Amino acid sequence: AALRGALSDRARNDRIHAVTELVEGQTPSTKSAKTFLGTLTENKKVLVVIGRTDEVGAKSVRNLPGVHVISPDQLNTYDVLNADDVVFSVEALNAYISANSK
Amino acid sequence: VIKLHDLKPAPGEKKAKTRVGRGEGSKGKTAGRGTKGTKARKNVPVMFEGGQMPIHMRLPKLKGFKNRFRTEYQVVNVGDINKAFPQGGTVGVDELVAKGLVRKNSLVKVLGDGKLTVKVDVTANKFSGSAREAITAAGGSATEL
Amino acid sequence: ARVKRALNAQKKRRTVLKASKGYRGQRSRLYRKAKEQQLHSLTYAYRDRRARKGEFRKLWISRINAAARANDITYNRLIQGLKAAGVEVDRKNLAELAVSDPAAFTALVDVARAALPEDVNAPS
Amino acid sequence: PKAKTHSGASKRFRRTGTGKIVRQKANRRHLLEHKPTKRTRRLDGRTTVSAADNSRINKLLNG
RNA sequence: GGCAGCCAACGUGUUGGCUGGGUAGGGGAGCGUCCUGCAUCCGGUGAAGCCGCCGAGUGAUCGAGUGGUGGAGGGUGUGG
RNA sequence: AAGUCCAAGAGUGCGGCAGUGAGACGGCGGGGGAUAAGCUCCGUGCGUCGAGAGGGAAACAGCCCAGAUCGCCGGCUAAG
RNA sequence: CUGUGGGUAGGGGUGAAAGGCCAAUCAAACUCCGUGAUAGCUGGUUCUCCCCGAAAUGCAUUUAGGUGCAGCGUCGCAUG
RNA sequence: CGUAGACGGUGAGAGCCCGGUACGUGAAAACCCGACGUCUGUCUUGAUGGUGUUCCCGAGUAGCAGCGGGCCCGUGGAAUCUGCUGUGAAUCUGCCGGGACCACCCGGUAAGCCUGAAUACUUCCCAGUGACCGAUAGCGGAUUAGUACCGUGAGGGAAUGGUGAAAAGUACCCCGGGAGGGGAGUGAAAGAGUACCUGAAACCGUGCGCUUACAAUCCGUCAGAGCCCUCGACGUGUCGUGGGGUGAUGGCGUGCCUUUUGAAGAAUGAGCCUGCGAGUCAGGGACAUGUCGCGAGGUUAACCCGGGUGGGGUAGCCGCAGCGAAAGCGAGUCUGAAUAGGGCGUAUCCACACAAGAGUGUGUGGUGUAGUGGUGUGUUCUGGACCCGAAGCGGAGUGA
Ligand SMILES: [Mg+2]
Ligand SMILES: [Mg+2]
Ligand SMILES: [Mg+2]
Ligand SMILES: [Mg+2]
Ligand SMILES: [Mg+2]
Ligand SMILES: [Mg+2]
Ligand SMILES: [Mg+2]
Ligand SMILES: [Mg+2]
Ligand SMILES: [Mg+2]
Ligand SMILES: [Mg+2]
Ligand SMILES: [Mg+2]
Ligand SMILES: [Mg+2]
Ligand SMILES: [Mg+2]
Ligand SMILES: [Mg+2]
Ligand SMILES: [Mg+2]
Ligand SMILES: [Mg+2]
Ligand SMILES: [Mg+2]
Ligand SMILES: [Mg+2]
Ligand SMILES: [Mg+2]
Ligand SMILES: [Mg+2]
Ligand SMILES: [Mg+2]
Ligand SMILES: [Mg+2]
Ligand SMILES: [Mg+2]
Ligand SMILES: [Mg+2]
Ligand SMILES: [Mg+2]
Ligand SMILES: [Mg+2]
Ligand SMILES: [Mg+2]
Ligand SMILES: [Mg+2]
Ligand SMILES: [Mg+2]
Ligand SMILES: [Mg+2]
Ligand SMILES: [Mg+2]
Ligand SMILES: [Mg+2]
Ligand SMILES: [Mg+2]
Ligand SMILES: [Mg+2]
Ligand SMILES: [Mg+2]
Ligand SMILES: [Mg+2]
Ligand SMILES: [Mg+2]
Ligand SMILES: [Mg+2]
Ligand SMILES: [Mg+2]
Ligand SMILES: [Mg+2]
Ligand SMILES: [Mg+2]
Ligand SMILES: [Mg+2]
Ligand SMILES: [Mg+2]
Ligand SMILES: [Mg+2]
Ligand SMILES: [Mg+2]
Ligand SMILES: [Mg+2]
Ligand SMILES: [Mg+2]
Ligand SMILES: [Mg+2]
Ligand SMILES: [Mg+2]
Ligand SMILES: [Mg+2]
Ligand SMILES: [Mg+2]
Ligand SMILES: [Mg+2]
Ligand SMILES: [Mg+2]
Ligand SMILES: [Mg+2]
Ligand SMILES: [Mg+2]
Ligand SMILES: [Mg+2]
Ligand SMILES: [Mg+2]
Ligand SMILES: [Mg+2]
Ligand SMILES: [Mg+2]
Repeated sequence: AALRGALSDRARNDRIHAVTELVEGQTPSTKSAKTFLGTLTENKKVLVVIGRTDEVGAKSVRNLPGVHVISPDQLNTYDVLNADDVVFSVEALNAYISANSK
Repeated sequence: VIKLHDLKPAPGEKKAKTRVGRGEGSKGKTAGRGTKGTKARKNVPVMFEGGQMPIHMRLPKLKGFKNRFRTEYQVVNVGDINKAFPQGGTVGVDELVAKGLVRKNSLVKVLGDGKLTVKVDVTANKFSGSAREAITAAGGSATEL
Repeated sequence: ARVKRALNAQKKRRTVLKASKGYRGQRSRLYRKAKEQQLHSLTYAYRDRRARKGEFRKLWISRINAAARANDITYNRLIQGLKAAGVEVDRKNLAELAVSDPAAFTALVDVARAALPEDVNAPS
Repeated sequence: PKAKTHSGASKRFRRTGTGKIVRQKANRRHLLEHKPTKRTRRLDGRTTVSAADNSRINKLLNG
């Protein structure tokens, strides 16, 4: 219930975003991810929720200062409330919705 | 947007601890223990009564024995069966467990306390007499396994 | 979390020792000895603020009595006569008249003496 | 560690359906010849523990 | 003339009545210290500490008020 | 039956947390003692001290007056 | 009488016997460990303010300077 | 720039200056883990019935007895297991277990042996972490530390960290035998000089202001003359809504703590300062009381899967029916011969009948019953359990 409360607070303030990929292809690039995240949110702290397999997305955002990366099965109240914005991979968002709402 | 610094405990949730022996403005010096005696430095056992034959020794032991082989039953009243099965139907032990009327692995006896208005086919380990009457009189069956 | 005591501890010491400036010997120099004297000093001060009101009244009464007797009336009959005349000047100012304006005090004595009963030692 | 229940107290006191603590009475074990039946009857059965003793007995039963 | 506790009376916190010595002891509400989550701010144009000045609060105490000394960290808010 | 009744901060019942279980003197009613003790042991909806500052008693826990919320260089009284 | 070398070890030694002496310690040595031995006993127990506020009695006690229960305090709930 | 914003260093807060970091890459030799061979074993006739007073199936053994040990079990009605001492069987109709024992059923096949994994631990080596310590702390040990030193011996057992960015550590001159200092230099600073960062207090000096040699002082307090200093307005000093220092003289005034009926007490403790030194922690523990989640349900334990604080896990536990010694019965039940009277129980209330004024009860209807799991606080339980302190009691050693 605490996690749902935190995610609902972001959703009501339109702080939840969904994306197909952080970067295109199989080569990590921090420059691409930084530009793309800049288009999504200008806030400092961002929680990025990615599936286990998306190594290239995780590596691409890892080095950015305010960005925190988590898998959707590890989603927790502290990291949601610490972030200004939550960015979901579509696969990770669907995985979270499925494991809960089913 | 709610942030970590917005998280507060509920009003009255947290109470400050008492810190004794921290000055005469609070519980200082003797820390609430008064002065001298056994209690100034240790606690007195609850069983102890000063030497007088304690209550737990001057009273007789309760009579009787406990039967190691006792079969105890989980019980359901028919009045609960009414609320749990308004439509009636077949009610076995599995149905009673699913409905929260009994614990899951237990022996079930059915008892007569409530009024039965619904036709029910009840399967349980045992029935009281009044349970027999109420089940049958509403047009249902009482089978004991 | 080991906490060192000096930072918190020194504050009360500085307060007490500042308050004990001008004391003699150990009472000005040592916190423990100055603390002891501070207990007495503030007790004395509280007690003497109460007593001060009586002490000043005592002074005023003595000065009024001297001026009254220089005008051939005792203090007790002066106070009686001023009450009978309805003069509500208190003793602080009566003493200030006795010192700073003997003429005004003399006029008050005449008023008081006129309002006195004819036979002060008579019933009623 | 788990709190241990007092063995002797748990053999001498019982709880009723509503949580009242009950006990048996002393003076009914022997020397019965001189005791009138009215006395032995008064001493028979169980009785609610006195309010003064309730708190200590609760502590002994609970641990 | 100021403060406080209990209660009343109404109001979107003020008015009134009564009360406020206190050891053992019970209850309530706070000050100062350190380490931390989060958020903010100050600092070689001089942080802390220390010595003063001038002031402040009902108390523990305070000074993001200021001089001197000093040389690298510190404050504030809300939680742990 | 009334009084008190913006409260005595009263009784009664249950529960959390106690402390205390060495008392002192003074008045009145008594035992022990020699109708001695600043003696000792009881009674007293008796007092004070204990845990009570202030005034009186030269000084003087237990007597007389009076129960200190803080301030005043106002006034009236208590015992004396 | 004395040098050198040697022997007897803790409830044990040695003693022309004093409970003497056994490394300045002996009615049971010393050291480490059990061990932070246990003391109904003595001492100590650290910032603040606000409200209330005792007891030194009864009963029992291998008990009488200890403790249990009651009495008397406080906080909460209930009953007014 | 970033697959690198780990952490350090560098003359003060460095992703881009340095060691690094992400990420890649590398082993002659030795060692370790495999795979594959050689090599070594082993097997190669198996299925299928019948048959029987036939033979075998772990002997000083089982059993039994005495005295013990250990099991929830302290000798108990005492089984099972086990030591010592006696006595001493059966080979399957056998024998041993199913809490004395017997019968009947059931389970098993003693007196031969071996056996991986799940579990326990870390002298030592490698890589890391901390709402851990930061020099009276943390190891006894940041400094020659089990050292100095103490003891015949076993054994006991300390104290001592910081110049500066860089030693640039003060050439040379002056006083002095040196020590030390004064000039002059170095340095951002010597208010950093190997006695060195900051540099508190006790304690010890020098200078200035007021005061004090006719006085009886818990050392202060409240009044207060005189003098000194300072801030305002005015003028030569004088007054104010003043502020400081000192203080002649007057009133009042019996330290603090502990412990006591009562202590300034000629009762106890404290020479002084600085630093240190006492209700803490663990457990689905116990009772109570806040708070939060869910709610007739609440919740998981171990464990499993995530570099996490997340997900999963139903075994349990606590509520849900009581009464009774128990068999048992059940909104009732126990006692009893009672359809007697009581005990305990049927959440709590409301209305209506029917009996009672012997305390009100008995029936119908309605209304519905609150628990449990986190976590704060108080008390409590088992542990050192708020802290300090014996004389003494054991075990093992050291000493003539
Ligand atoms: Mg805690
Ligand atoms: Mg106290
Ligand atoms: Mg103290
Ligand atoms: Mg004490
Ligand atoms: Mg005592
Ligand atoms: Mg006590
Ligand atoms: Mg115990
Ligand atoms: Mg007065
Ligand atoms: Mg009998
Ligand atoms: Mg009989
Ligand atoms: Mg008011
Ligand atoms: Mg008070
Ligand atoms: Mg008062
Ligand atoms: Mg108190
Ligand atoms: Mg501070
Ligand atoms: Mg500079
Ligand atoms: Mg700091
Ligand atoms: Mg806090
Ligand atoms: Mg006693
Ligand atoms: Mg007594
Ligand atoms: Mg008495
Ligand atoms: Mg006497
Ligand atoms: Mg009194
Ligand atoms: Mg008095
Ligand atoms: Mg008068
Ligand atoms: Mg009079
Ligand atoms: Mg020899
Ligand atoms: Mg002798
Ligand atoms: Mg000797
Ligand atoms: Mg001995
Ligand atoms: Mg032990
Ligand atoms: Mg001890
Ligand atoms: Mg009071
Ligand atoms: Mg006895
Ligand atoms: Mg008691
Ligand atoms: Mg860094
Ligand atoms: Mg065999
Ligand atoms: Mg045994
Ligand atoms: Mg057998
Ligand atoms: Mg083996
Ligand atoms: Mg230091
Ligand atoms: Mg050390
Ligand atoms: Mg020795
Ligand atoms: Mg030596
Ligand atoms: Mg400097
Ligand atoms: Mg030095
Ligand atoms: Mg220095
Ligand atoms: Mg003179
Ligand atoms: Mg005199
Ligand atoms: Mg005097
Ligand atoms: Mg005495
Ligand atoms: Mg006392
Ligand atoms: Mg003394
Ligand atoms: Mg003395
Ligand atoms: Mg003594
Ligand atoms: Mg002394
Ligand atoms: Mg002995
Ligand atoms: Mg010994
Ligand atoms: Mg030897």
